[PDB]
Amino acid sequence: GAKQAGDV
Amino acid sequence: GPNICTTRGVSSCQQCLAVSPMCAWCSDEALPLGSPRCDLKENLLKDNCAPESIEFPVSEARVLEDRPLSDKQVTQVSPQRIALRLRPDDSKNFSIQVRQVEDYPVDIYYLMDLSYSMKDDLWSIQNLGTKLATQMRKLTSNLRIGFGAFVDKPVSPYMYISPPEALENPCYDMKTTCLPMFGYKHVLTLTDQVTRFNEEVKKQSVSRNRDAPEGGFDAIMQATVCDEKIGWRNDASHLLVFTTDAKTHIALDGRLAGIVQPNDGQCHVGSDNHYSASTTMDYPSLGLMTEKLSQKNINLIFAVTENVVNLYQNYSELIPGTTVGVLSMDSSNVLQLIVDAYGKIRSKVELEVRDLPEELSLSFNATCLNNEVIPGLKSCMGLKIGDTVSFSIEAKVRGCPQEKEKSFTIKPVGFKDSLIVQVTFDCDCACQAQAEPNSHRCNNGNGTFECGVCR
Amino acid sequence: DILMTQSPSSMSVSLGDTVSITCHASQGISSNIGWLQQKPGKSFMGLIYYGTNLVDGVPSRFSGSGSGADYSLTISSLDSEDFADYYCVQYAQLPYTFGGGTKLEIKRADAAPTVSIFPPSSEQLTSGGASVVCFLNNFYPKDINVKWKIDGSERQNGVLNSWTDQDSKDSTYSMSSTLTLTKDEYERHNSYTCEATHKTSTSPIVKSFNRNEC
Amino acid sequence: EVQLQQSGAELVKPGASVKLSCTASGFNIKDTYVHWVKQRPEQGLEWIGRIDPANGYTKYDPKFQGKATITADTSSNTAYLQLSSLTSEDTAVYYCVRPLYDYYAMDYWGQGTSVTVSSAKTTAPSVYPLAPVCTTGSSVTLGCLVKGYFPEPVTLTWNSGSLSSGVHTFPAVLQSDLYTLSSSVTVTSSTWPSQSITCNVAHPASSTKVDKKIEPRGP
Amino acid sequence: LNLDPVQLTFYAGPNGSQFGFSLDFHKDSHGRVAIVVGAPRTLGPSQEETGGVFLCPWRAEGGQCPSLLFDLRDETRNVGSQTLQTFKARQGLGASVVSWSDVIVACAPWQHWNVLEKTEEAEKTPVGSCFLAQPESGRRAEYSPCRGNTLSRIYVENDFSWDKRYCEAGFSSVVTQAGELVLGAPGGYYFLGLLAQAPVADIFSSYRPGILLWHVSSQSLSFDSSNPEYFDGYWGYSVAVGEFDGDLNTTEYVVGAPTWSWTLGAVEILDSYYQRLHRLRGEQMASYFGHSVAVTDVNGDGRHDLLVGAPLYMESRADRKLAEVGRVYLFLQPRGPHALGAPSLLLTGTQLYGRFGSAIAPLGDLDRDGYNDIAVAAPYGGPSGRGQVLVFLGQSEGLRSRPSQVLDSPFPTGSAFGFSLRGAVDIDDNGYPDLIVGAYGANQVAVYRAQP
Ligand SMILES: *[C@@H]1O[C@H](CO)[C@@H](O[C@@H]2O[C@H](CO)[C@@H](O[C@@H]3O[C@H](CO[C@H]4O[C@H](CO[C@H]5O[C@H](CO)[C@@H](O)[C@H](O)[C@@H]5O)[C@@H](O)[C@H](O[C@H]5O[C@H](CO)[C@@H](O)[C@H](O)[C@@H]5O)[C@@H]4O)[C@@H](O)[C@H](O[C@H]4O[C@H](CO)[C@@H](O)[C@H](O)[C@@H]4O)[C@@H]3O)[C@H](O)[C@H]2NC(C)=O)[C@H](O)[C@H]1NC(C)=O
Ligand SMILES: *[C@@H]1O[C@H](CO)[C@@H](O[C@@H]2O[C@H](CO)[C@@H](O[C@@H]3O[C@H](CO[C@H]4O[C@H](CO)[C@@H](O)[C@H](O)[C@@H]4O)[C@@H](O)[C@H](O[C@H]4O[C@H](CO)[C@@H](O)[C@H](O)[C@@H]4O)[C@@H]3O)[C@H](O)[C@H]2NC(C)=O)[C@H](O)[C@H]1NC(C)=O
Ligand SMILES: *[C@@H]1O[C@H](CO)[C@@H](O)[C@H](O)[C@H]1NC(C)=O
Ligand SMILES: *[C@@H]1O[C@H](CO)[C@@H](O)[C@H](O)[C@H]1NC(C)=O
Ligand SMILES: *[C@@H]1O[C@H](CO)[C@@H](O)[C@H](O)[C@H]1NC(C)=O
Ligand SMILES: [Ca+2]
Ligand SMILES: [Ca+2]
Ligand SMILES: [Ca+2]
Ligand SMILES: [Ca+2]
Ligand SMILES: [Ca+2]
Ligand SMILES: [Ca+2]
Ligand SMILES: [Mg+2]
Repeated sequence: GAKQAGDV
Repeated sequence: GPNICTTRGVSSCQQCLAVSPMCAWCSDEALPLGSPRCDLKENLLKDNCAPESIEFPVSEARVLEDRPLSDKQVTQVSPQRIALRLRPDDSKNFSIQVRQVEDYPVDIYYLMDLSYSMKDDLWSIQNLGTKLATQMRKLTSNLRIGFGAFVDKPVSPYMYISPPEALENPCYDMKTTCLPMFGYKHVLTLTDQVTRFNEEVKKQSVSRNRDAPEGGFDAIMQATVCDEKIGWRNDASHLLVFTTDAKTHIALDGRLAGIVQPNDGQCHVGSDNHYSASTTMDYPSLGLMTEKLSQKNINLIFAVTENVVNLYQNYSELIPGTTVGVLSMDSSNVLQLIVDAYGKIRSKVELEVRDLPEELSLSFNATCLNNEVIPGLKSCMGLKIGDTVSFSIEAKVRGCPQEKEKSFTIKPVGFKDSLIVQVTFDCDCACQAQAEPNSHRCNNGNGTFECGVCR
Repeated sequence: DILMTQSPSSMSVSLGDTVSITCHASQGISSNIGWLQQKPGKSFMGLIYYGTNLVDGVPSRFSGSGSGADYSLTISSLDSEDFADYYCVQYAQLPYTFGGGTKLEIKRADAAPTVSIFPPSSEQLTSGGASVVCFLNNFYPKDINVKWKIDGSERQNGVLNSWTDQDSKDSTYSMSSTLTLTKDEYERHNSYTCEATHKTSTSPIVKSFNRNEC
Repeated sequence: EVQLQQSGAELVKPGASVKLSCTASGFNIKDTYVHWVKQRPEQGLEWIGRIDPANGYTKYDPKFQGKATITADTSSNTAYLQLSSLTSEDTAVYYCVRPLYDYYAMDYWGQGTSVTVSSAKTTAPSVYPLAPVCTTGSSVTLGCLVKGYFPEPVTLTWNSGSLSSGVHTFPAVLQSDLYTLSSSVTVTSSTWPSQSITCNVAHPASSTKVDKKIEPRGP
Repeated sequence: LNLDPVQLTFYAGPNGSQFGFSLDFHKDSHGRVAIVVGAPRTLGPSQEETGGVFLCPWRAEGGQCPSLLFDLRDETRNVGSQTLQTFKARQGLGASVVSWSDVIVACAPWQHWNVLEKTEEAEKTPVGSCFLAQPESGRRAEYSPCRGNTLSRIYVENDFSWDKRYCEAGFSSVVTQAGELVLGAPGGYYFLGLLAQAPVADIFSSYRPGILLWHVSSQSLSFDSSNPEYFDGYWGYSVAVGEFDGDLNTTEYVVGAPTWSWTLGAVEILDSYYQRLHRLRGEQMASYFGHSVAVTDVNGDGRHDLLVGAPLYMESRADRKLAEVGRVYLFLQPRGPHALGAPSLLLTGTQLYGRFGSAIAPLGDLDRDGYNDIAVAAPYGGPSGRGQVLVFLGQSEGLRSRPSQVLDSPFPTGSAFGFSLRGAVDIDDNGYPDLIVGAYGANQVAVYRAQP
């Protein structure tokens, strides 16, 4: 579930 | 038997020269009436004609201006001014040397990913930009450089569309500020003003959108196909440097924003410098980018951060003639690609003649890098900065022109430098200056006495 | 918090009637209102959600209506099973709040109580206590008042009252009242009285005994 | 069939804690909000709070913040309500609730869990026969007083259940921590005292069973 | 081979409406076949783009169709100390349409949604929604499984897990024979993608107007992942159902993920619990392998075969040059519990930028020889790029590499002829299954009838 998959 | 000099009227010294370049006139009054005055120079001297009395012009060339070729004003042709002096129907040759001194013209257009993910990379891309400018300027004085920025298609779901405040400040929910989102901004047209380019690059700051993949390919397409806006020069090497730290959107992604119209491959920038089709037209396909890059003769360089190198290396293989370099705090990697691109540039030296008289005809011999005199050739190919080629030109006049003084130019195509060749047509004999108005010896209404003869 | 004022708190109705329970919110709650039923001794069953939607299984004779701050539940043609308590709940805002409830009760003809007074048992008197019990049985309507007098003076502290629910057979109500006092005081007085006031009479039904008199 | 199965009746002490449970049957507990509601005779229905058992997030009425802790466990398909620092105000029936369709509704209810907060120790009832006083009419009424027991319930019958008609057994009332209850029975005057009428009280909590024959009052 | 190209029938929608973007055959209770057409840019009753659906009755002459009505009014509900909001502007109603029994399911993948709570919000985002219609009774329902009431902050505090705010549910849709609606939601879980399943019956019985957030207890959504291969994969860009585990009691799902694994692309075969049974990987990056998926037994052995489209596939050509033409991959199903191996046949487009494999339609048995057949769209194919649809007859060895027939677009440039297709139904009752082709660019649909 947990992720940093945006514009970051 | 007889020669052309003796057996052609030859009433005067002037007609003697007019016959053929091998003819000589004997002015000696001690010469007997039996011996001819207009003859070969060998025949006269053998017939006791005074060596001082013989009139036999020799054609020549004089180097008037001869500045040396330059090293590293800029002199590229040498000599610059020759004075030719020709007798009737005669010719004369002369040498010319041409060197490629001036630096080759290169255009670099720089695309900046200014999405939020590039916040920590912002310094890296400002550094790369200003290093491209500064270091490639040291490599070539004929650099032009410009830039643009991109984020993504400003439309939901890519764009944050709430609360209303978020449109002007997409960082609103983080209690900070950042610029409004945009598709592609053209910021600075290709210019030779490096100091200004560096200032603008340093003023740039990030924006923000929602999804990791960005709209850089819209920017690549518009940067390729908007000739007048970006300002690519015709005879100039074109380099498009593209920066990012993330994936890129590709054709058919647009359907998630409701956009189904395929990319038309045409320019849609115009007055406000924004890609106006950003929200109504899909991302370009790899094949279309390939087509237009090739058509506009532009070399793509992906300058991407290490986490995506493998991605862009793989896209690179699908767009032939594209290269990838690593964006980082260090700019060495990417600069080498450009230097390597500059290393492969080669030039030609093709001579053209301006203002050649009707009477004068020319013929050339080219000594190029192979050091072989290819005759009847006035162009060499495959030169780098520093290389020197050499030509031997021969000029032949038709008879004796009434104009008596003319000039023409020999100028390499695409060079400011040239060779001015001044031409003088020497048809008279020096003894005609000593005219003696009174006949003295004729005394039958003939008039004058020159070089030992009546009319 | 939103206050839910339900009305009436009870009504006496008959089989086959059509009845309505109203609920007034202290502000607009835009149909975010449910209606609940609790049958005697049983748990809750949802009847309506979002103002008018019947919960699956609920009979068509139940219907909901209203808007803003004022809503209603209507039961058309009552059934024996429909004599229960009903509550509204709003869920416009947390905390969810409930109405006070409406009790549907069976209407019948009026009936006077059968008052019976009982002195303390011998067993109790030996153990040191003394309770005088009074049953007021099978009366209607449910409202009733009991008064105790010892030698004519009204006794108030130490009285304990209990009421039955409406009887299943004759729809009447019954009450029990117990006056407990120390045996010591009990043996100090002669006359003990149990007076029942009910709408079936303008004067009370009095039942008495005099201590030790047979 | 959706059904919410709550845990059994609780007899607890003031100042202690108790933890009620509610287990899903014919559905998964994470499917919807699960709420907890308090009911009392006088004060009525009060909403305590809710949990979203998928993620554990809760909401409470400030009135119960501190006292109430709602939890849930998707492993066992159960939701819990824990009450700390128990008092006489926490004596009530507690329900767990969930919506049918509407996210926010309160449609399906458990059977309820009863919680009685009390310091009282277990106490067997005193049972007393209530015979009438000294004229006689067409019908006669007798009774039975049951005093000072704890906890509920007692089961009172007449002639071991052979005399059910004409009976009124009243609900127990609480006084000084113990329960009192009474019952009346009416018959025709030709029935009693000619035939025997005995009161039968049973208090399972104290393992007691008492019978009391109603005798007529003598001189 | 035998679709009649001379006698076409043209059905037309309004200008700019994209009438023909999606379509399907629809059969009423009586048995009469109509054509459902999706028109995702149709103007609503207040001159604002909402999209629409049209139900076309079969005529040889064609013409205009009646609009199948849906509620296009935005909704607000202040409930539970929150404010729920639906936004139907530019929602693209009819971006996908599908029919099952006497029900039509039309979807608005870009319907936006928001929840407000004091100064915070969920964020106004395209959750998408599907509208369900039962024409012969007039009943209407909705299904919008990605709507939530979680505020922006909580997603951040949980690293954006189970984030359904950008689902675009109904982006693609299919219905099983039993009546389970399956929706593709390629924006699900922060653009990984997800599938939502629910029985049509249950959608209808749990829906009431004005509630906005409700429970469909029989529903089943796929899962979130922290596996980067799945990131931005658009899993559910396309969807399809068939039989792939030799167990007729269970249904299998075919899902397209055209940008799966850094634009490598993929299609997965799954069970109804969303357990992966097989994965087919793309051949070339950015080829959009998985844009289209079709299921049909083409070699007459009674085992469903799989067809996948990669419409931006670039073919190798002389002097190391690449040419975007598109490709379709045929996978024949073997016997037993054995996996689908390599492609049994690759079909490659021939027109540059043609997008061959943009749509793949099972045609049933067009020529009635015993083997099922397919059509494959090249929306910008043909020598002038107007569009082209190619028929491939089935055989014992699979499909023929050569098409049996080619249909050239009768519409002008830009029509996107073939962007949508549907077959396997006999519309005129002649005993042969016919072909409906949509040209959304030209706001029209063209019916081709199969003849002896
Ligand atoms: C561009 O480069 C070319 C190539 O270097 C150069 O060509 C010379 O051009 C000049 C005039 O412009 C020529 O001059 C003429 O020469 C005539 C006789 O030449 C013969 O003899 C040469 C020497 O022979 C011996 O030595 C050589 C090796 O050194 C050896 O091969 C022989 O076997 C022998 O041992 C010989 O090189 C030359 O050969 C060339 O010509 C023949 C014939 O076409 C050709 O077939 C060969 O392949 C070869 O290219 C030849 O055999 C001479 O008769 C003539 O004189 C007449 O005219 C002048 C006026 O113009 C009068 O003054 C005179 O009275 C006669 O009427 C003239 O002198 C010279 O021969 C060329 N050399 C060569 C090698 O081609 C150009 O000048 C260059 N152009 C510029 C603009 O720079
Ligand atoms: C950019 O493009 C490159 C090149 O295409 C991609 O790297 C390749 O990725 C593929 C997966 O798609 C890898 O394939 C796997 O190879 C494994 C063994 O390979 C050995 O031999 C190669 C020779 O080139 C060595 O380089 C490598 O180190 C190994 O020693 C197999 O074990 C794998 O099989 C498993 O997965 C597949 C699914 O495809 C199953 O079918 C199998 O049954 C099994 O489970 C697989 O075949 C390959 O190794 C990579 N090639 C190279 C040259 O590195 C990048 O991924 C791509 N990157 C981006 C961002 O697009
Ligand atoms: C050109 O030709 C002449 C013939 O007079 C020869 O002597 C000389 O070597 C040549 N000079 C040049 C500069 O090419
Ligand atoms: C569609 O638009 C065109 C011009 O853009 C116009 O000629 C035509 O009338 C329109 N179609 C209809 C059905 O009105
Ligand atoms: C198939 O299996 C399920 C259990 O997994 C069973 O409940 C169902 O009835 C079966 N269906 C048929 C048609 O046999
Ligand atoms: Ca970064
Ligand atoms: Ca983006
Ligand atoms: Ca199966
Ligand atoms: Ca097969
Ligand atoms: Ca066939
Ligand atoms: Ca047919
Ligand atoms: Mg970014």
